[PDB]
Amino acid sequence: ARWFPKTLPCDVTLDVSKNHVIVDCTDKHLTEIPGGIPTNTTNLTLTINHIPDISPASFHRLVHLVEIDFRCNCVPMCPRRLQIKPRSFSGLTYLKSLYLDGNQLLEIPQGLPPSLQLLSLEANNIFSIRKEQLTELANIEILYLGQNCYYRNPCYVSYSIEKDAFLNLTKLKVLSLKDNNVTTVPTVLPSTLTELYLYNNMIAEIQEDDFNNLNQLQILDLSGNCPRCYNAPFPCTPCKNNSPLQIPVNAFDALTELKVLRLHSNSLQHVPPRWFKNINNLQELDLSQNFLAKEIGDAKFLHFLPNLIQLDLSFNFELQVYRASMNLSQAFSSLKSLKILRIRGYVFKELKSFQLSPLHNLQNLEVLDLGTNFIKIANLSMFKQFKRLKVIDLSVNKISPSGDYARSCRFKNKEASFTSVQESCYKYGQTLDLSKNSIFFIKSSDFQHLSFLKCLNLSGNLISQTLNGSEFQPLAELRYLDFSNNRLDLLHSTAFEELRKLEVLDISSNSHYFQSEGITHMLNFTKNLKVLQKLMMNDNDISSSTSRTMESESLRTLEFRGNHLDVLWRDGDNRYLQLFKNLLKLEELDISKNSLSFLPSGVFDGMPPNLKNLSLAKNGLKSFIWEKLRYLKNLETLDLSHNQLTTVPERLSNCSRSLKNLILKNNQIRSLTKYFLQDAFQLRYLDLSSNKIQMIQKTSFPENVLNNLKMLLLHHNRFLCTCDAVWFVWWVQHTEVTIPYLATDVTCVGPGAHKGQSVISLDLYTC
Amino acid sequence: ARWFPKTLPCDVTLDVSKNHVIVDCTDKHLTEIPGGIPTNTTNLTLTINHIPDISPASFHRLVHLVEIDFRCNCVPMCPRRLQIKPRSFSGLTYLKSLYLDGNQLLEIPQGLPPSLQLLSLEANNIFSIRKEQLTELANIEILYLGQNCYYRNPCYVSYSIEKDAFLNLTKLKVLSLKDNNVTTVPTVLPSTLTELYLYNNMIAEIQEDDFNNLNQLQILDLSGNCPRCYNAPFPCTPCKNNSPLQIPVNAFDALTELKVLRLHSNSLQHVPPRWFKNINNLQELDLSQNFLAKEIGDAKFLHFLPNLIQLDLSFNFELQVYRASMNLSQAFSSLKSLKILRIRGYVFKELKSFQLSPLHNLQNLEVLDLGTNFIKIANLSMFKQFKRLKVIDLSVNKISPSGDYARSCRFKNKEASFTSVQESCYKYGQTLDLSKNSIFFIKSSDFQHLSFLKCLNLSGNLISQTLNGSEFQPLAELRYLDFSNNRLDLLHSTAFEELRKLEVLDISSNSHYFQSEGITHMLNFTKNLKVLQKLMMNDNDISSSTSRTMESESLRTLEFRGNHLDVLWRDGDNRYLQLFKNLLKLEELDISKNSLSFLPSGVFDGMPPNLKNLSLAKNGLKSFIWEKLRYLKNLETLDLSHNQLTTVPERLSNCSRSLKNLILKNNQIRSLTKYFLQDAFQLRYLDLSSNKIQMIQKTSFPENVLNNLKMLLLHHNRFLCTCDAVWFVWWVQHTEVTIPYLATDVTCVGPGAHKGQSVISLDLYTC
Ligand SMILES: *[C@@H]1O[C@H](CO)[C@@H](O[C@@H]2O[C@H](CO)[C@@H](O[C@@H]3O[C@H](CO[C@H]4O[C@H](CO)[C@@H](O)[C@H](O)[C@@H]4O)[C@@H](O)[C@H](O)[C@@H]3O)[C@H](O)[C@H]2NC(C)=O)[C@H](O)[C@H]1NC(C)=O
Ligand SMILES: *[C@@H]1O[C@H](CO)[C@@H](O[C@@H]2O[C@H](CO)[C@@H](O[C@@H]3O[C@H](CO[C@H]4O[C@H](CO)[C@@H](O)[C@H](O)[C@@H]4O)[C@@H](O)[C@H](O)[C@@H]3O)[C@H](O)[C@H]2NC(C)=O)[C@H](O)[C@H]1NC(C)=O
Ligand SMILES: *[C@@H]1O[C@H](CO)[C@@H](O[C@@H]2O[C@H](CO)[C@@H](O[C@@H]3O[C@H](CO)[C@@H](O)[C@H](O)[C@@H]3O)[C@H](O)[C@H]2NC(C)=O)[C@H](O)[C@H]1NC(C)=O
Ligand SMILES: *[C@@H]1O[C@H](CO)[C@@H](O[C@@H]2O[C@H](CO)[C@@H](O[C@@H]3O[C@H](CO)[C@@H](O)[C@H](O)[C@@H]3O)[C@H](O)[C@H]2NC(C)=O)[C@H](O)[C@H]1NC(C)=O
Ligand SMILES: *[C@@H]1O[C@H](CO)[C@@H](O[C@@H]2O[C@H](CO)[C@@H](O[C@@H]3O[C@H](CO)[C@@H](O)[C@H](O)[C@@H]3O)[C@H](O)[C@H]2NC(C)=O)[C@H](O)[C@H]1NC(C)=O
Ligand SMILES: *[C@@H]1O[C@H](CO)[C@@H](O[C@@H]2O[C@H](CO)[C@@H](O[C@@H]3O[C@H](CO)[C@@H](O)[C@H](O)[C@@H]3O)[C@H](O)[C@H]2NC(C)=O)[C@H](O)[C@H]1NC(C)=O
Ligand SMILES: *[C@@H]1O[C@H](CO)[C@@H](O[C@@H]2O[C@H](CO)[C@@H](O)[C@H](O)[C@H]2NC(C)=O)[C@H](O)[C@H]1NC(C)=O
Ligand SMILES: *[C@@H]1O[C@H](CO)[C@@H](O[C@@H]2O[C@H](CO)[C@@H](O)[C@H](O)[C@H]2NC(C)=O)[C@H](O)[C@H]1NC(C)=O
Ligand SMILES: *[C@@H]1O[C@H](CO)[C@@H](O[C@@H]2O[C@H](CO)[C@@H](O)[C@H](O)[C@H]2NC(C)=O)[C@H](O)[C@H]1NC(C)=O
Ligand SMILES: *[C@@H]1O[C@H](CO)[C@@H](O[C@@H]2O[C@H](CO)[C@@H](O)[C@H](O)[C@H]2NC(C)=O)[C@H](O)[C@H]1NC(C)=O
Ligand SMILES: *[C@@H]1O[C@H](CO)[C@@H](O[C@@H]2O[C@H](CO)[C@@H](O)[C@H](O)[C@H]2NC(C)=O)[C@H](O)[C@H]1NC(C)=O
Ligand SMILES: *[C@@H]1O[C@H](CO)[C@@H](O[C@@H]2O[C@H](CO)[C@@H](O)[C@H](O)[C@H]2NC(C)=O)[C@H](O)[C@H]1NC(C)=O
Ligand SMILES: *[C@@H]1O[C@H](CO)[C@@H](O[C@@H]2O[C@H](CO)[C@@H](O)[C@H](O)[C@H]2NC(C)=O)[C@H](O)[C@H]1NC(C)=O
Ligand SMILES: *[C@@H]1O[C@H](CO)[C@@H](O)[C@H](O)[C@H]1NC(C)=O
Ligand SMILES: *[C@@H]1O[C@H](CO)[C@@H](O)[C@H](O)[C@H]1NC(C)=O
Ligand SMILES: *[C@@H]1O[C@H](CO)[C@@H](O)[C@H](O)[C@H]1NC(C)=O
Ligand SMILES: *[C@@H]1O[C@H](CO)[C@@H](O)[C@H](O)[C@H]1NC(C)=O
Repeated sequence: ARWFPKTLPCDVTLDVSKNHVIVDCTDKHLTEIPGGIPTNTTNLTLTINHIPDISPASFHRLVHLVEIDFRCNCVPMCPRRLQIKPRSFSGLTYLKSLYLDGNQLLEIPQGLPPSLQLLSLEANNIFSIRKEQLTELANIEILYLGQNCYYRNPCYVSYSIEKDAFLNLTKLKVLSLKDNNVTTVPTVLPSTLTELYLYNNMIAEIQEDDFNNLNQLQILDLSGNCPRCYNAPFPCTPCKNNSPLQIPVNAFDALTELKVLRLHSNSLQHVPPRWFKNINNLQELDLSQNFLAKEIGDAKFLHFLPNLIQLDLSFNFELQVYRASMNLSQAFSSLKSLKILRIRGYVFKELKSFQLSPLHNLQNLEVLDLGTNFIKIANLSMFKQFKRLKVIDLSVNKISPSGDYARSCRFKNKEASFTSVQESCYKYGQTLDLSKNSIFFIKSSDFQHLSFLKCLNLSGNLISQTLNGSEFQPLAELRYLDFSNNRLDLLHSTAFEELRKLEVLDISSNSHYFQSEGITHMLNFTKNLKVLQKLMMNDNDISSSTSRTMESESLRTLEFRGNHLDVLWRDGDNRYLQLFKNLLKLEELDISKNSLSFLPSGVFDGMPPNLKNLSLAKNGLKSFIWEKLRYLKNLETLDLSHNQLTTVPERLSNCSRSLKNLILKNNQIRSLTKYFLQDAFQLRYLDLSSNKIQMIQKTSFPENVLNNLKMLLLHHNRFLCTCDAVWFVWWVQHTEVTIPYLATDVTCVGPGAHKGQSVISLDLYTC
Repeated sequence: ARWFPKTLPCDVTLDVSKNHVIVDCTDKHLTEIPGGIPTNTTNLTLTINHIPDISPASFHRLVHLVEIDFRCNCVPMCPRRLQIKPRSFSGLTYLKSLYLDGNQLLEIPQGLPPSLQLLSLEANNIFSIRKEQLTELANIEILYLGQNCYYRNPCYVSYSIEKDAFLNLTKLKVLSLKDNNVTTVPTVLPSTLTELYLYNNMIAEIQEDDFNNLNQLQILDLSGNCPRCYNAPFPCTPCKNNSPLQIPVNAFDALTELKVLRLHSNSLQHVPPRWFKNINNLQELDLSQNFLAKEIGDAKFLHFLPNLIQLDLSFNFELQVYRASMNLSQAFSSLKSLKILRIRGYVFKELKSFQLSPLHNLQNLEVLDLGTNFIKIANLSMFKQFKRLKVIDLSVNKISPSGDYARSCRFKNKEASFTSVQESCYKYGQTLDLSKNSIFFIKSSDFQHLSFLKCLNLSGNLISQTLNGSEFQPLAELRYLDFSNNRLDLLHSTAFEELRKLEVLDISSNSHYFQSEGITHMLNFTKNLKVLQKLMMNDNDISSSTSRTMESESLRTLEFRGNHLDVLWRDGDNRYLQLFKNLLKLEELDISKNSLSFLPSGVFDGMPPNLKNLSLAKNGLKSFIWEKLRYLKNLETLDLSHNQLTTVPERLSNCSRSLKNLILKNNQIRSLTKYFLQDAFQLRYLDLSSNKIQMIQKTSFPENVLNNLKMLLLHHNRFLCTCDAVWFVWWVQHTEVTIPYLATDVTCVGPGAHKGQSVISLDLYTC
């Protein structure tokens, strides 16, 4: 509630349906908590700042607070550790969540309210755990005590937990003890635990009664214990004699609701089937970064996982061993519900069709990861049986053509699963990611029996070929093709002619052949592509073009950034003025970073009629004309950021009748016209931040136009706060226009003592 | 003769034994020829400048000139073409050589003296050749008329040569017609020709009487005629139907003294043995960039080349064809005198031992080039039979470990053979250049049967390994090892321990594992290397080191540039002060680009006692102490160029008693001490160029010290030419100290009209 604030430099978000008020003071360099904080707020954000300590009077009048964040308030360049006065949190009866990460605390704070449900104490100096200060946390549910003693934040003392310290926490559900130098599992954990995170510790042995009472556990993590330290870019200590993490056969017996089990980087050598005897509902299993190269050939334990969804076996290669072929056990056919399989780091020479026979009967298999394996010989025709597969990974391996602040400072989710990189080519269907491979020329015979491929990635292969319309012949149903970081010779206009169903084409980073001058550059090759929608050819350094115009009856998006359009539009050269005129359906243009010092008169007349998104960022426009914008009758998102413009148009209404997203970020504008926004009711977005503007007059910024503006930025510039802008001073602190960084970035240059003064916090009584 | 010049801005070199005086005015921006040119000079250099034309009075008083250079005086940003007045060269009776390249001349200049022997007319607009203006050149010997009409300098007209134009040039020996758009060989060439250069032309057919009278010819070039235009980064026009260069069988019949024959890039398909029937003394043969992939398997023509020395067969791959193996004909055994063989661009999958059987009996074979072939499988043990070989090339191909201005503006030599890149590893003996390969880990078994290798290059392989002293076991006689552009983990001090005879070790560009902090960095691994002489570990970004000191009893050169020595020598950290103290035999140090803002007191005490070459360039030394140089009793080549120093030492004699090569290039020094060079008789080299110095006093630059100075640089700085430096003005134009760029780079800032005035050309009479 309270809606209208007074001088708070933090953003305020209101949710009437959820009855939640959010105050975000992230990255504000506040030495102390500002005054005037509303009593109706619920979430308080107090991240990285210069707060010396916490006083009980800080939250004296705040009783509706349910979330307090204090993450990374002092990262070890920082003063002494934060001190918490006694009874500093007892007044918050409605508190439910509290974050105290990165505060260099020595002991667990006391006096916490009994209504607390979440507590985070990561990146602290708490290496001792006793029941006395845990008695007050009898109603807690989620506890985060990780990252207290490890290589980044050392304490030189092993973690000490007294007996039955967590036993009385009946409401505990999630416990995290990662990177805490823990040696022994803290028995006895409460029976209501669901997620246990003991990874990245120094645990060497597991007792048979360690998880005897945990029956509702769902997520168990035991990574980093006795890890594989070979070629490790971080300080890790192998266990002795290379010994593996000793886990008894009858260890996971009481676990019946377990769903996620992570054993990554444990130096394991054998996986007994007795482990998975009781856990029948296991879904995700991680066994990466181990020494299970021989176990994969046997994989006897896979017979007890009928409901497995994810299986990770990455980076299990043997030292000084180069396998001739991948040895997949026949027990892999028992994974009926398997969906994702990763066999990276299993470096081997040749991949054959019969080696993937166990995976032929997996109906639910979607993702098959095989990258980073240095596969030399691989017949691509063997993938014709994997039509149901969604993503096939053929990454940095060497397949060739066939011959004849800290972590806790952000990410409030804390313990979260590894989110897979969702590439733009996955949504189009079947994907064959052949990027960064040893393919140097394309043959139509290699891609045979692959008519079902809806996507193909060939970035980084460094292919030097002159396509003429016969290489991608079998790829009849291909819709997305990536050809970035290659050497494409556009000597013929029939390139990509046989790709009848192609929609998105990427030929970026092909600067090699485009940099040469005098050779033919057929830029009209898009005419044959009937259903092409997006074309990305940026960072190509295109300086000359044999074709006068580019023709495409369906192209909608064209990226032409990082090229040389100044030479194409050189003074006295009108050949390439109407280069984009024939693109009838084009709606978005990205001609940026083209070293365009000036725009010759006539380019706007040659622009496509349906242009809607024009960008000219980082171009260095010394003088950009404005009267020529009348030709574009559909422009709505003109962008001129990071340019060297110096004059705004006399009347924006006379220039464009549909512009609504004007952007002039990081420009050099000292003053605006006296009728800059006169009768321009169609505008909704305006940006003038990072400029050299001095003052704004009333006649240039009418309130009628400003009422409908969704966003307006005037921060990080050189405004002068004298008695000549009393109207601006009154309006900036009395309007509802969303102006971000109104009290943190925009300051006053002068005069004199007014250096660094907040404009919204200005009151010139003598004016 | 004449020894002492007056105001010439060109360097003068005297050779009394050869009676030759050399005047070099290269890159001087002289609008007109300067006055006071000596009449005794012999070689005149008048390269790229702003000379409008040539007048007969330019060489009126010069009669001893024997060489005039006018290369690239107007490169097409340039005014109208250079005009030569009639009878502008008839007064030079002793002229023998004349260069007129890059002058945009339309016709051959007339009035040349009959004593001329060399004439260069490259990069001109002369596309017509007639006997009338060639009559005056009856005594010429070397003619250069190439680069007159091609893609860089087009003329849109085919070259026209009248019948028997060169017939009467009886003294002609070398003729060049490269890149001249020539269609037909200009019959009839004189019988005294020795070198003919008709390459890079549009010749489509060769007549049987084309070389009927050439019996003394030695070098013949026919490249570029009907070239292989596939993947060509330059504008080339394939001949029709791909047709090859039609050469009759009885074409090279009259040639008996021919030694070099170049047929590179001719689209040849078959090489009949009839061509080499008469030429028995052929030494170098070039057949690269052709379609002779099938001919290599036959190679029937190789039986007629018993004295062949060089054979080039690079880039003869077939389009859309990936050969399974290299097919070398058995006729290669007939090349008894073969020394260099290049089989690049013959892309094939696997290389076997039996495929190199024809080369097993070549006793004189030294270089075997096989790079850029994409070889996948290659057993390195098959090279044990090639012990007599000097260089073995295993370049960018994908071998993996075994499994289980213009051109004429410079280069006065003009037509010169392609000089092979002499790498630093060739002088040490047998070389196995395995750079840029697909090797990702090193095994001792792979390098078996290779004990004869004296050099090994492994740069760019990107190997991530933690060597412990067992990988390079069979390489007992290795003396040079290159490990640049890799990922070396120095977790053990026993690395490279088994390389008992290693002398030079290069571990540069290994920044990956050295950038990480907290892991062990054993920098004392050089202790085991008993005979190590040079160690290059630059560009490694070394910021921490587990070892306190580096020990080596034989190391002499150490390159430590592009690292992080500021953190190692951080204030309050004296652990790594004596890092190089134990290097007793060290004599050269290259600690540069280390971001050293300042040198902590004590590093000079920890320097090796035998240090002789210290470099601190591009370090940013804000304040470099000088009194500590007394510790180094053997310093002679101190370098502080490209630094941010601001004060010179009070007395250089008190600082160092042996410094003789002080360098302070690109520094920021405004003034020198009044006793900078007092009693410093041991100095021989001094550099203060590119500084902000204002004036030099007499008491700081005594003539006694300046007499023995070999070189002294004071150019490109901010000297002030007022009446306060009359002694400097008198001395700079009255001393014999070698000061380069005395009249071209060093100018006067002021005062007023004295902007840009030459210091050596100053005469203040009013002073
Ligand atoms: C202001 O503070 C409030 C508390 O003081 C915040 O309310 C919290 O909002 C989160 C959601 O953002 C709730 O989390 C719930 O989690 C359960 C369990 O899901 C678990 O598993 C999923 C994966 O399947 C995982 O993503 C979750 O993080 C959990 O680990 C869900 O079923 C719920 O739908 C919900 O996501 C908290 O319970 C809730 N706290 C309280 C006390 O209600 C609020 O988000 C804050 N607002 C801002 C803007 O920061
Ligand atoms: C000043 O001008 C003088 C002429 O006006 C220059 O004298 C010339 O010097 C060059 C050497 O630099 C002489 O070239 C001779 O070439 C023959 C033939 O060798 C040929 O083959 C070799 C490869 O084996 C090749 O490198 C050569 O270039 C030749 O193609 C050699 O046998 C000789 O030793 C010598 O190298 C000229 O003959 C000579 N000209 C005259 C008229 O004597 C002088 O070099 C100029 N000085 C400067 C500093 O520019
Ligand atoms: C995680 O906990 C273990 C507990 O053992 C820590 O190991 C201990 O580390 C300290 C600090 O390096 C060692 O103290 C050392 O003692 C030697 C004398 O023996 C002294 O010369 C050193 O200067 C140092 O004070 C201690 O010995 C060692 N414990 C054992 C059993 O070896 C480890 O450091 C902790 N990890 C982190 C990141 O804090
Ligand atoms: C085809 O495969 C290539 C290589 O596998 C993909 O290129 C890679 O794409 C990812 C995601 O866009 C890039 O990651 C990003 O890197 C930047 C730094 O450049 C970082 O700031 C981002 O946060 C993100 O991590 C990755 O750099 C890029 N690799 C290269 C060499 O460009 C490409 O996206 C694939 N194409 C399709 C259509 O899937
Ligand atoms: C090397 O010599 C050949 C000699 O044939 C040159 O080919 C000629 O090039 C000119 C200029 O491009 C061509 O003239 C053209 O004529 C057409 C009408 O046919 C006109 O529309 C063009 O605007 C142009 O004026 C000429 O036809 C052509 N000769 C032949 C037989 O095709 C070639 O240009 C020369 N190369 C260089 C680098 O100068
Ligand atoms: C081992 O093999 C590698 C690669 O074959 C050699 O590196 C290459 O060395 C050459 C000659 O020093 C470099 O050429 C130079 O390039 C610079 C530009 O970087 C240019 O300014 C010079 O004029 C010259 O052309 C080449 O760049 C370099 N390649 C790489 C990737 O670094 C290496 O020298 C070999 N080592 C030994 C001991 O022979
Ligand atoms: C694939 O892995 C399996 C399991 O490790 C291998 O089968 C074992 O092979 C060894 C060596 O011959 C025998 O001693 C074992 O008795 C075999 N066990 C079983 C269950 O068969 C198999 O040889 C591997 N195949 C390849 C090609 O490496
Ligand atoms: C990759 O596998 C496919 C199919 O298994 C091979 O295609 C065969 O090609 C030959 C010659 O073109 C035909 O005679 C066969 O009938 C094809 N097989 C089938 C099942 O139709 C292809 O040759 C393999 N690639 C390589 C390099 O061996
Ligand atoms: C596209 O390029 C391919 C590759 O050169 C052409 O295929 C060749 O065509 C020629 C002329 O008909 C034949 O002599 C070759 O035998 C063909 N090679 C192969 C491997 O088939 C193809 O004709 C070109 N297509 C177009 C339309 O230019
Ligand atoms: C793309 O434009 C080029 C010209 O820039 C077109 O090439 C011309 O094609 C016609 C028709 O065969 C020829 O008569 C001309 O001689 C060609 N000119 C050049 C310079 O090659 C090409 O056809 C166009 N392609 C498309 C698909 O429109
Ligand atoms: C290596 O090259 C030789 C010469 O081209 C090949 O020998 C020819 O092979 C063809 C095809 O079998 C025959 O028609 C010719 O009669 C052969 N000529 C001679 C002189 O033998 C040979 O087959 C090639 N070998 C390989 C492995 O490619
Ligand atoms: C590369 O060639 C060498 C020699 O030709 C092979 O060395 C053989 O190795 C086996 C097993 O170690 C021995 O039984 C043989 O006696 C060796 N040959 C000789 C001549 O001594 C080596 O195996 C080959 N590499 C590969 C990958 O096959
Ligand atoms: C290089 O220096 C390291 C120390 O920085 C040496 O390692 C020590 O070796 C001794 C002898 O075995 C051990 O007692 C120490 O515990 C080691 N210290 C560490 C930190 O590992 C190493 O031996 C030196 N190597 C050489 C060749 O002198
Ligand atoms: C124009 O591009 C911007 C880029 O952020 C996008 O937000 C906007 O929706 C686009 N407008 C149209 C009409 O596509
Ligand atoms: C500017 O706008 C006014 C008012 O609509 C109009 O009268 C005038 O013609 C316009 N001028 C230009 C150059 O568009
Ligand atoms: C010191 O290094 C320079 C680098 O050019 C070299 O010229 C000089 O000979 C070296 N001096 C000694 C004594 O090696
Ligand atoms: C400087 O040199 C003079 C003369 O040799 C000597 O007397 C004096 O002690 C020296 N001072 C220093 C600091 O070296």
